[PDB]
Amino acid sequence: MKELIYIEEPSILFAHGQKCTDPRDGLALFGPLNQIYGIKSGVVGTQKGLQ
Amino acid sequence: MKELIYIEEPSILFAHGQKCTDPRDGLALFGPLNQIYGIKSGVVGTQKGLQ
Repeated sequence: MKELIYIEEPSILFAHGQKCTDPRDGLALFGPLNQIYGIKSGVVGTQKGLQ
Repeated sequence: MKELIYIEEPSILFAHGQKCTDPRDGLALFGPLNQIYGIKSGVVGTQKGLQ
């Protein structure tokens, strides 16, 4: 009669040195660890794809 | 005896469509045409270069 072994969910870090588990929830609450200044995007394709 | 003509200093465009003759003054009054989001600076050098 073997017994299964459970391991607790790992803790990942987030902004301001705080730890959460869900990435979406931690991002929506705290956000990324490193904050970029902002990036400009580029698109190649048809006018319909652009709009 | 012959005359010599003068050309006025041209005006370079700036923010909001305004223009000025001096680039530094036009920047200080209006600013650049395209406002970037900022850039991450990269430095290669000594720690004395760092400070």
